[PDB]
Amino acid sequence: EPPHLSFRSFVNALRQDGDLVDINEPVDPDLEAAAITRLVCETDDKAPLFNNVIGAKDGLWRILGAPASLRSSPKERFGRLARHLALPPTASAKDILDKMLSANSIPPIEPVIVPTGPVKENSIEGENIDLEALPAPMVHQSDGGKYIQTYGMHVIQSPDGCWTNWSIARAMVSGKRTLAGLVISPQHIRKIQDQWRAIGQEEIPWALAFGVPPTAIMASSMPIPDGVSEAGYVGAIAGEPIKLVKCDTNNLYVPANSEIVLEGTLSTTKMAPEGPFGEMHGYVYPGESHPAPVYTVNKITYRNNAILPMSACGRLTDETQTMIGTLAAAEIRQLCQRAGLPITDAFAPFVGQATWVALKVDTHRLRAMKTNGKAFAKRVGDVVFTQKVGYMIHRLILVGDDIDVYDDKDVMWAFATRCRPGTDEVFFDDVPGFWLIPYMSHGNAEAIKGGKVVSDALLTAEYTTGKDWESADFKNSYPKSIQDKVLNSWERLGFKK
Amino acid sequence: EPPHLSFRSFVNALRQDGDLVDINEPVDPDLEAAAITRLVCETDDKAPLFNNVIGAKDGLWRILGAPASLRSSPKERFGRLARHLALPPTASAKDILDKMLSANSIPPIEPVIVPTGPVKENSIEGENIDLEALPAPMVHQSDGGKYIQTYGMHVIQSPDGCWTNWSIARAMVSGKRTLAGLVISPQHIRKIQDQWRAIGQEEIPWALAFGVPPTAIMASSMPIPDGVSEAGYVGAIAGEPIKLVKCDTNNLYVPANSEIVLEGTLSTTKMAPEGPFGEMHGYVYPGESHPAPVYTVNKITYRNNAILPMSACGRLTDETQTMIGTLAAAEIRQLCQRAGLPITDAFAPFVGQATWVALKVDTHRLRAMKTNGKAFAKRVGDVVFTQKVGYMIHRLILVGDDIDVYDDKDVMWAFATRCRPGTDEVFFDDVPGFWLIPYMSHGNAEAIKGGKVVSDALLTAEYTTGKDWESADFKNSYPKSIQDKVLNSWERLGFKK
Ligand SMILES: Cc1cc2c3c(c1C)C(C)(C)C[C@@H](O)N3c1c(nc(O)[nH]c1=O)N2C[C@H](O)[C@H](O)[C@H](O)COP(=O)(O)O
Ligand SMILES: Cc1cc2c3c(c1C)C(C)(C)C[C@@H](O)N3c1c(nc(O)[nH]c1=O)N2C[C@H](O)[C@H](O)[C@H](O)COP(=O)(O)O
Ligand SMILES: [K+]
Ligand SMILES: [K+]
Ligand SMILES: [K+]
Ligand SMILES: [K+]
Ligand SMILES: [Mn+2]
Ligand SMILES: [Mn+2]
Repeated sequence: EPPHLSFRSFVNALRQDGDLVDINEPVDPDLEAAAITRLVCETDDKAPLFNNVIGAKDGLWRILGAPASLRSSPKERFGRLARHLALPPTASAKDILDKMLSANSIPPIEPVIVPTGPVKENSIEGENIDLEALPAPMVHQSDGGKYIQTYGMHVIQSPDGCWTNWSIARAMVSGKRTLAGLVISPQHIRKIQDQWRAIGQEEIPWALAFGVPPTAIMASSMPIPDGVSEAGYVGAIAGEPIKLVKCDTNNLYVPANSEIVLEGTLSTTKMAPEGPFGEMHGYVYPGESHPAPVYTVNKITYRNNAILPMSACGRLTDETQTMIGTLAAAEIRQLCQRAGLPITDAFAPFVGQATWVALKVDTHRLRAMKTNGKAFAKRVGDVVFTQKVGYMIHRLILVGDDIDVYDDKDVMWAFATRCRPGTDEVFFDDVPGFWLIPYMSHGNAEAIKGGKVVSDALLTAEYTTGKDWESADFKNSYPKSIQDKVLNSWERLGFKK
Repeated sequence: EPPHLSFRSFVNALRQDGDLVDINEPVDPDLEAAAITRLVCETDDKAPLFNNVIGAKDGLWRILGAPASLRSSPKERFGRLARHLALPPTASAKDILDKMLSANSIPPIEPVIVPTGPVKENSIEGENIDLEALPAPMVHQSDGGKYIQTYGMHVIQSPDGCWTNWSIARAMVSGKRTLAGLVISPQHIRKIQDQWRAIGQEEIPWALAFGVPPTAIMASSMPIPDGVSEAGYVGAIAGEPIKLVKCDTNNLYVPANSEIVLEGTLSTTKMAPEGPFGEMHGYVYPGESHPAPVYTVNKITYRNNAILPMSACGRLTDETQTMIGTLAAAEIRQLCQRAGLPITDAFAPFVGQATWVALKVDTHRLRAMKTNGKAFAKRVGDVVFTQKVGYMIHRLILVGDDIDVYDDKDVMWAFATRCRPGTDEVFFDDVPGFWLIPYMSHGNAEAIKGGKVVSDALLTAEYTTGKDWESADFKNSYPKSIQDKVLNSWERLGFKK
C-alpha cells in the first residue's frame, strides 16, 4: 500500500526521505520520548521513531513522535505533511490544503470491506487488558495522566447507522480498562454522543485506531461537513477506497492496516477527571483537571511491531499548528466562497498559535461588489464565527492579493501597516468562543463566548479605485532591468547566494 | 580613533569583521546602488561600500549602504549596531539600548573644539555648488527626487544658543543650491524651526553632517529630551568628548572627522515640493509630493575619498526598524519608570514594522498595586501616547516577565494567547497619530489623530495571585535530569547540532 494509505508505508517513506531517526537505544515513555519529540518540533528536526520503548511487551509498542511537524529545509518544509497525501516533499501549504479540500466537489469513494488485515495480527481481550501496564507516554511533566491518545482516530457512528465520524480528540489512561478524554461542543464526536444520549443509550459503541492511513488522520483533523462520513471523503482525496475490517467486539469498522485498535464504549452517563494537558496554545495548568467522558476498552488488536504515534504538542511547531489551524483555515476559505465572499486563499499563520486565520481577497472582485471595509469585516465575521469551522479561530485578518497569506512575514506586515487598530476592526462578543485559549478560560470575560475580531487589513482605496502604492522592496521599487543587473552581479561581487 | 568615534574607522571595523563588500565595479547612483542595498537589507548580508559611483567627481563621493542593518549570523545579528557603540559584535539588542540609555543618568561630557579636521580637506562654495550634478542616489524608483539625506545628522540651534539639536530627517535635492525635507511636529528640528519663525528669522543657521561618529548618528535617531543637546549625551555614551570644528560660513559646530558637511540655512518661509519617499513602513505612494521647507547650501566641505552613507529603507530589515522604533522603545521604558509604572524593559518587535512596542512588566511589583489589566492599560497609554517618544508607536503590548520582549516569537506568542481581542485592549481615538502609516494617511479616519491601542497580554491571575501555568516547551515541561539526558544523547542519536 502506498504511504498515504498505510502508516507503516508512511514511516518507511520518511526513512527513505532521510526525515526519520531510528532510536534503537532504550527510551523511557515517562517524559523522555516526549522531551526528544518536543525538541524535534522546536527545531524542525527529523521525526523520531522510538524502536525500544522501556516497558514495551509482546509488540506494544514503538512510538513515532512528530508525525506531521515541519522539516528544516525551506524547499521541503511541509514534506512530512505531503507524505500523508501522495504529494511531493516540495509541496506548498496551499497544495496540501487544496488537496484536502479536493473531495468537497466530487463524489465520495466509499470504503471497501476486507475480512482481515495486519491490525488483526495480535489481540488482548477483557480482563487481560491493563492500560496502566502499557507504555503510554507522559507527554508533559504537569499532565494529569498518560496521554496514550494524541494522534489516533476515534470512530463513532450515529444511531441510524448512516454517519460514521472519524476525528482526533485527546484522551489519557484513567484506569485498568478506561480512558478519559475531551468530547466538546461543537465537535462531531460530541454531536453523536448527544444523539445517543437523547435515545437513552448509556454506553456507545466506539473504536480508537492508532497509526491509521495518513490521508485518514488528516481528514480526522479536518472539520468536513456535518453528517459526512470521513471514510468516503478520504477515499475521494486518495482516488481509491480505504480498506476497512470489522471490529471483533462491535459492529464498527477500522482501517485494516491500522497499527493498534482499541474497541469499547464511550459513556453518556459517566465522567472522570481529565487533564490538565500541555495543549495547542503552548500552556499547561498544573493541577487543573476537569470532568470528561469515560471510554471503556474491551479489546485491543494490533500489528506485529506496532507503532503508537504521538504529538508532543505545545509551543511552535507541532501537529496542532500544522494541522488544526491550517485545516480549519481551508474550511473557512470554502465557507467564505460558498457565502459569496471574494476569498481566494486562507491560512493559519504560525505566529497566531492556531488562533488566527488570514483571508486573501480577490480585490478586482471586491471592487465589483462596491462595499467598504467596515461593512465587509462585519459580514466576514458573521459568516465565519457562527459556524463550526470558525470555532477555534479568534482573529480573522483580511488582506489584499499582493499579500502571500501562507507567509507569516507578509501577513504581519499587512496587519501592522493596513489595519488601523480599533477603527478597522469589528469585535464579536456574542459568538461561541474557544475556552481552551488562556485569555478565554483564564481571562477577564466569559470563557465560552466572544473574544473574536475581524481585522480589515485592506487599505481604503482597495475597496474603490485600486492599489495606489508601490512596496518599498527589491521586487517592486526597482525596474526589472536593475533587478536583473543586481542578481547577475550578486555572487561575483561577494554577496551570499 | 576608534570605530564608535570615526565613521572612517567604523568602515574599517566592518571590513575587519568580514561585514563589508568593497564594490570596485561601477554602480549607478540612479537606483542600482539602492537596489543592491535593499537586497542586502532583505537578506541580512554584508554592508555594500560603493567605491566607484557613476558620476563621482572631485572626490564626491563613495556610498556606504545598510550602515546599521542586520547580520545573518544569529550570534552577531546586531554586530553592525554594536560597532557604532564600542560594544562587541555579539552584543544583544538589550545591550545596545541599555548603552544608549546609560547617558541620561550621568553628567554630559561636553564636546571639545579643534581648529580643523579631516572634514576641512576639500571644499566647494557658493556659485560653484551644483547639488543636481552630484551623484545623489535615487533610492526607490517612485521617489520624488534624489534622497541625498537618509543617514546624516542635521545640526540646528535654538535662538537662545543653549540647545544644539542633532537629528536624522530625510531630505532630497530640490535645486542647484537647495534641499527639501521633512520638518514635522513633534520633532526637535521643527520645534526649533518654529522658535525661529516666532521671532521673525527668515534663514536659520544649519548644517548637515554625513558620516558622523557612529555614536553621534545613534543619538541623532534617539528621542532624548527637549532642550538636551545631543553632543554632551553622545560624549557620555562614548566615555569622552566628540571633537567639533566650527563651520566656515556660520557659528554651528560639526564633528571634525565627518565625511561631508553641508553648511547653509533652513528657511522659515520658503517651501518646495518634497517626496514621495519609500519609507519605514514599506510603502511609497507614486506622485504624492507635499510642500516641505527649503534648506539652502552655501558651502560643502569634505574628507579626501569622502563616503555618503545611505539607508535604502522599506520592508524589513533596515535602519528605520533597527534604530527608530528601538530607540523610541528605550525612551518609552524610561518614561514609564519616571511615571512609576512597573516596566523593566521595552523593545520594538520587527514584525510591527516600527509601529509596535512591547513593554515588560515586573509582575511582583504589579501584584503589589492590586490593579487590573483594563485600568493598567489605560494608564500606560495615557502616559506614553501624549508624549513625543510615543508619537510613532500605535500599539503597545504589555507582557509579563516570563516573556523576552527582545524576541518577536515570544512577543507574538504572548499577544496571540494572553490578550483577548477588544476585551483586553484600550483604544485611543484622541491622541496624536502618525500620519505616515498607510492606515492613517490613506485610511478610514483622521490622518493625524487616534488609531492607537494598548493590548493587555498579561493573563488575569498575573495582576492578583501570580503565574499559574507552565509553558508546554522543552525548557519548562521536562525536568532538568531529562533535558540533560536528551541534550547529552542528541547528536549521537542523529539529530542536528
Ligand atoms: C491534529 C490534532 C487535532 C486535535 C487535537 C490534537 C491533534 C494533534 C491533540 C494533540 C490531541 C490535542 C487536542 O486538543 N486535540 C483535540 C482536537 N479536537 C478536540 O475536540 N479535542 C482535542 O482534544 N483536535 C482537533 C480536531 O481533530 C478537529 O477539530 C476535527 O475537525 C474534529 O473532527 P470533526 O468533529 O469535525 O469530525
Ligand atoms: C534612523 C532614521 C531616523 C529617521 C529617519 C530615517 C532614518 C534612517 C530615514 C531613512 C531618513 C527615514 C525618515 O523618515 N527619517 C526621519 C526621521 N524623523 C523625522 O522627523 N523625519 C524623517 O524623515 N527619523 C527618526 C528621527 O531621527 C528620530 O525620531 C529622532 O529621535 C529625532 O531627533 P529629535 O527630534 O528627538 O532630536
Ligand atoms: K474530522
Ligand atoms: K484598513
Ligand atoms: K536626536
Ligand atoms: K489579558
Ligand atoms: Mn466529522
Ligand atoms: Mn533632540
